Amino acid sequence: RCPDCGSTELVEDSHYSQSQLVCSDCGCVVTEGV
Amino acid sequence: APIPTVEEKWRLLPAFLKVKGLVKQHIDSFNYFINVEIKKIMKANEKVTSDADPMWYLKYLNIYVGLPDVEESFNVTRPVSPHECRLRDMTYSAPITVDIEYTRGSQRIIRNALPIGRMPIMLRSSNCVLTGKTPAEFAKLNECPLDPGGYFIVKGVEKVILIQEQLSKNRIIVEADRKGAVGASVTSSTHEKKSRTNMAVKQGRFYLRHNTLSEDIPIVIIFKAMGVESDQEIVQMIGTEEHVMAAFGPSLEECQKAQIFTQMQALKYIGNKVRRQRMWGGGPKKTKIEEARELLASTILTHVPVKEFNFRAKCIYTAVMVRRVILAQGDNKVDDRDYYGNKRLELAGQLLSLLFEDLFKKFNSEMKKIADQVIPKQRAAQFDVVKHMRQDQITNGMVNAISTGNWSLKRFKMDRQGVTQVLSRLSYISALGMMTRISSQFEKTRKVSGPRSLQPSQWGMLCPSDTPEGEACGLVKNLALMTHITTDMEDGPIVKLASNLGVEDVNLLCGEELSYPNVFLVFLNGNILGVIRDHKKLVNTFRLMRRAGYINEFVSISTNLTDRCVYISSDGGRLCRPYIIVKKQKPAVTNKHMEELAQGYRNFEDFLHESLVEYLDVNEENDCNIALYEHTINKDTTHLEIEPFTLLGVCAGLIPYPHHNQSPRNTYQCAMGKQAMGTIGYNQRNRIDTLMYLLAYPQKPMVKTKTIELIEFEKLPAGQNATVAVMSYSGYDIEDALVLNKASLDRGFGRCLVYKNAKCTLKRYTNQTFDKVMGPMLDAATRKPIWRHEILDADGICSPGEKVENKQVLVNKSMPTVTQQPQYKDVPITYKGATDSYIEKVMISSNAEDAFLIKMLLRQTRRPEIGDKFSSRHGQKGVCGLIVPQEDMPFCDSGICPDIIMNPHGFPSRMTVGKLIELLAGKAGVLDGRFHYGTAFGGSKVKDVCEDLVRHGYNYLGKDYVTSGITGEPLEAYIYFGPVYYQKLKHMVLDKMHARARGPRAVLTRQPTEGRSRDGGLRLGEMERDCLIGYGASMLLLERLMISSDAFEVDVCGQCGLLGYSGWCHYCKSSCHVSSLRIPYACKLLFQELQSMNIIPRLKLSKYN
Amino acid sequence: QPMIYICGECHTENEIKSRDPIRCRECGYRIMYKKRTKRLVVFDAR
Amino acid sequence: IAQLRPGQEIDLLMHCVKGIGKDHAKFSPVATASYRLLPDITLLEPVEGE
Amino acid sequence: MIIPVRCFTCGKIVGNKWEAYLGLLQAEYTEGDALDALGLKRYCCRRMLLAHVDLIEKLLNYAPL
Amino acid sequence: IVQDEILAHRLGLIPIHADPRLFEYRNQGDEEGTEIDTLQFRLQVRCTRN
RNA sequence: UGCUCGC
Ligand SMILES: Nc1nc2c(ncn2[C@@H]2O[C@H](COP(=O)(O)OP(=O)(O)OP(=O)(O)O)[C@@H](O)[C@H]2O)c(=O)[nH]1
Ligand SMILES: Nc1ncnc2c1ncn2[C@@H]1O[C@H](COP(=O)(O)OP(=O)(O)OP(=O)(O)O)C[C@H]1O
Ligand SMILES: [Mg+2]
Ligand SMILES: [Zn+2]
Ligand SMILES: [Zn+2]
Ligand SMILES: [Zn+2]
Repeated sequence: RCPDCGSTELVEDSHYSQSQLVCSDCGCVVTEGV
Repeated sequence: APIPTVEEKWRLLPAFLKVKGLVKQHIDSFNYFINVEIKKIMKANEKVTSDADPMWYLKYLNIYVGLPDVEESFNVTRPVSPHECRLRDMTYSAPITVDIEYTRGSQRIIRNALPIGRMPIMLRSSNCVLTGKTPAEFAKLNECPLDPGGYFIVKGVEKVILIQEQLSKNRIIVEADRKGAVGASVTSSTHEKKSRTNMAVKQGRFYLRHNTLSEDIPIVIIFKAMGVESDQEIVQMIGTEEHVMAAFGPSLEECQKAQIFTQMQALKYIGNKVRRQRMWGGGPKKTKIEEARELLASTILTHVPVKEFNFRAKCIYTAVMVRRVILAQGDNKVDDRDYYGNKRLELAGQLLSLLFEDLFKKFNSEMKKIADQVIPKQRAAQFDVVKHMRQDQITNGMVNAISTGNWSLKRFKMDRQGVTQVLSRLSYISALGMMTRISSQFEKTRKVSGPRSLQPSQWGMLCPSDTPEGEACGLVKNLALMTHITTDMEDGPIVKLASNLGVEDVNLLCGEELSYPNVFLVFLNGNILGVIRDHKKLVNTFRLMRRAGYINEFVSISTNLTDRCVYISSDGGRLCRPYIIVKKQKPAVTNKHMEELAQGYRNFEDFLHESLVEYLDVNEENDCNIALYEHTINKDTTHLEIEPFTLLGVCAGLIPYPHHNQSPRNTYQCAMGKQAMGTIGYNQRNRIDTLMYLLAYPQKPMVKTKTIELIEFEKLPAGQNATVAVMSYSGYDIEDALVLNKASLDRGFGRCLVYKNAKCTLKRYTNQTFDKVMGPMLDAATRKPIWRHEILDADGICSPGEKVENKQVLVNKSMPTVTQQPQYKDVPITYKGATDSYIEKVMISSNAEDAFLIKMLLRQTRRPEIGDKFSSRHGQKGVCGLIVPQEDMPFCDSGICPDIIMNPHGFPSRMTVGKLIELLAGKAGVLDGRFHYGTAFGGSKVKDVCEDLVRHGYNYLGKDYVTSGITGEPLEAYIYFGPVYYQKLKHMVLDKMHARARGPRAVLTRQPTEGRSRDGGLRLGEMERDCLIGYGASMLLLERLMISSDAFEVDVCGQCGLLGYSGWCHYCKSSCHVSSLRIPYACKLLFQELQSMNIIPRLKLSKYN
Repeated sequence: QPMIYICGECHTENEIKSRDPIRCRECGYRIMYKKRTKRLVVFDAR
Repeated sequence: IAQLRPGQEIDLLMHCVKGIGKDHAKFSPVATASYRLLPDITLLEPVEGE
Repeated sequence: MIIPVRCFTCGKIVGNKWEAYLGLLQAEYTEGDALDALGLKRYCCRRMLLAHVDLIEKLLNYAPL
Repeated sequence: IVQDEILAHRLGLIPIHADPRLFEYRNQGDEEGTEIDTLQFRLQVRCTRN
């Protein structure tokens, strides 16, 4: 779940060679860096 | 009265290319290996038997390699084309079978066809399916007719075995040591052992050093041990010159100091200096003198043979060596290693022969071990080798040695690397030039700068200009256009003719005759063949007999007057070059012979047989007189050069008018043409490689060399002719840059295609589960596949014809996690790419292991832009600095606007007059509809193209009246317009563009990864740190090397000075003195590694105040 | 669902399902390409 | 436009719109539109003979 | 691969004059007189037609068909 | 055998005899095209053995 | 790890 809005729309979207699991509703970066 | 000149003489070159030339070397070597050498290797190990249970044996009768086949079908073979092997990622090999006879239970059982291995078949060889085929049959097999071939196909990749270069064996080398002592060395190499024995003069006396002796011993003791005991005979053998005796005096005095005067005493002294090879198995039983005699007879000077413990030949050999050392100790006539007359070239044939011999010996040893282990204790069921003849041994050995490229022969103790290399498919010229490459034994790791020089011995044999620019400059070379590598001969008739020609036996006379001024020593492959008087008659008779045909045309004979030695070379690997024989100021080749050759009456073999053209070796041409042209022929001329432009190689042949340019320009042009973009072959569409570059509209050059016509480069061009105007425009072409026309690029100029391969495998594991591809995960909201799975077809595999974007799946691969219900996790093949790609084809194949191989060929159509590297076939590499519109381009009276504007300032510093000559010739040719020739040391002259220009109404110097497109006013100076053959290089700004966000880090050291494919970041090297220190920017250096790279926060205990975790010290079992601290992660790793090394760093922290 | 493929030498439309040995009728070739998609694709003349 | 073989097919639709040559060279209506100054050769002295 | 439609420098339509040029090669015309008869005055179109290699048929020989 | 992008590039260079004054510039976007500011050319060729 | 390259 997202820590800010509590939504479960956590998508793994790599933005310019940066792996990042981010919420799809409010855009809160859950996890980043691998 | 000028000497008549044969105009059609150059016609001798193509005929030579009909049977020999560029690619025939490796083909002939592989054919000789698979047809003759393999049978000899099998005969050498025809019988193998075990010591236990005698009267049992395994006898080989005859071995066959057969035609290439594939083991895909269940226990059935099938003919397979090389393109199919490329597609299926398998090897192109043929089953090595052999017929044998053995004894199972003392009853002879014979097998007529029993496979034992798989030999990878070289393309276009004798057994290859591609030979003897027509271009239509090549099209039926999906193979380019212009493909050079000669390369192996293993697991789908193309490997080429480079020609190895090494020093000649069994030759005395007189060289200076580190301390300046001029000593000698001889690496006697036989089929079994190679031993390098040296001789030094460290203390005015000659000591002989070998790896089998504990300490170097005086040479006089070895003389006394080898049969000759009288000192007078030794001195006579060394020489009768006063200075020779004066130099050898100390050795005689040192020998007389000891009590060594007989053969037994010397042998005992030698045996005292002999150390056992770490407790050799078996009772010695007083072998000291016997070991010494065996080392003298067999180990020392292996190439010099002793009939029956008769060291007369070995004594004469070491006496000649001592005499050479004495003579070299005066005038500094030190032999040089870079002299290519002492070089030997090993092709793929000899390497494959050694490898097959080693593998067969290992197989025989394994079979003997299995026999010894099975036969004496198993059962009354008689053991047979057929149940234990593993067929994967030789196959796996060959495959690994060809693919990995590292060769480890324990029987010969040879540990080589980089023998095989991946064939470069950048262009046809790239592969054609890489096929004729030659690596050096130096195996570059350091700055030798002694073989890297261009020696004059490379004349006619190796290309002087063609060399990789960089760290491999000078050690990686290319063969010339007209060259040949000799093979081994029988050496029988050579000895017979030498004995019949008056060569006195060395055993019949003492060594004093060796000191006579008129007596010349005759050698044979490093062995003393004998002595002779009036060596001119001997050399003339030997050359005439070789011309007649009774002696092989590749047997070389040379004379060294300084050492007075007649060398007769018949070993393989020597470089030879054809030359026209000149007798009494007139060449043997006339116009009538060339007319007959043109009409087809005769071939090059007829020229060889009729004593018209003969092969000369480097050592032989050292003594011969060669004339470049007919007008250069004088009274003292023995041979005539066929064609001077044959000096250059294949890559150098593309250079138009290379003699008008600078040598670094030619080298850079060869290096860039090896990377030139263009068509590969007629089967480039069905071909699927990991990276391919193609040109949209390739055009053949207007100024083409005869080498281009010979190599058929005009059928597969790698560039385009553009109307280049040499002028300065807008200041965007300051240093090597060029300005491109927007309208030209819009109409297809420079348009390129990049094909990439994406391969995936669905393999069956040990458990009965397989990788399966799921369908497109349709979105229930819209009843359509998601954006990621949009391009996938119904079977989960992307269909050709659509465009692929970044982070999109091509194959929806899911693999099981077990190896009760199977659990599949998704590992889809995502497409990493900055720009979009189009799928051209998807190939699905099935191997014998039920693994499905899927290959997608992605295509990208790219237009020239800012950053693309362009070449001009003259080493004038450039980058597109600006793309101006058509109206901004200057225009002539006819209305022609230039496509490429290049800077003139690049001409004076580089002196590329050849570029101007090529431009003028191309302009004349496009005006009169002709193709001018830029042949080296020839070609169309400037006067002819000037007349062609003045005839068509244009200026005789290329400079034309041009009006400026911007201001509309004429220019004060005329502009040099003309068509130039520009070639685009693979170096693109799109592939080289890189930008790094935070991104991933490495597990060991938390720093950005190395490469761009790994999404790495740029490294601040040591010199950058030095520059930042010199600038004094402490905060910038701290932010770069600590904050932005490997920043971390550790916990250090202020009591013990050790590293804690989560604000707690396990060492002191307390947390009051633990404090946080910023630190590079590499520094913490170093501290932990030092603590592991018992070097404990204790950190005493303190307040920042 | 009929999944169709094309042989490397016969060039005939062959329908094979999942987990089938890759082969083609009236021949023995084992190179099987996929047919071009039927979806509309837009290209730019630039 | 292209060359085909039996079995191959080319099916497409082409949408053409108005455009200027500055955007792309394919809109250029003129193949070669240029101008030159009119020459006027004059003889300083009367030249006769061969 | 195939003859380009537009000339790189000027832009004259040259793709339609390729096969006829081949006809002039099938006839007794040489290179220069054929290029003159085709109407190529400037040397850019002459270079375009003369230096072009017809690789489309060699590729169609390897086409699936 | 000709690539799709190369085919589109070759088709783009083909001139059209249409009068440009009777058409207008297509607005930004609007890939569907209208009667005023676009033209359609259908090219369907199926090669087969004689 | 190897090797071919790019300056
Ligand atoms: N023979 C061979 N050795 C390799 C290869 N890659 C790495 N090595 C060896 O591993 C060492 C370098 O390891 P790295 O390249 O850092 O391994 P890595 O890329 O971190 O491995 P991953 O974490 O799996 O990406 C070298 O000393 C090589 O001997 C390879 O492809 N072939
Ligand atoms: N091994 C290397 N180490 C450092 N810099 C290098 C190296 N190789 C190439 N470079 C870079 O390339 C530049 C070398 O070019 P330079 O030698 O001055 O001209 P060039 O290559 O001789 O060209 P010409 O042959 O004169 O046309 C300078 C350097 O920054
Ligand atoms: Mg540079
Ligand atoms: Zn502590
Ligand atoms: Zn078929
Ligand atoms: Zn033109």
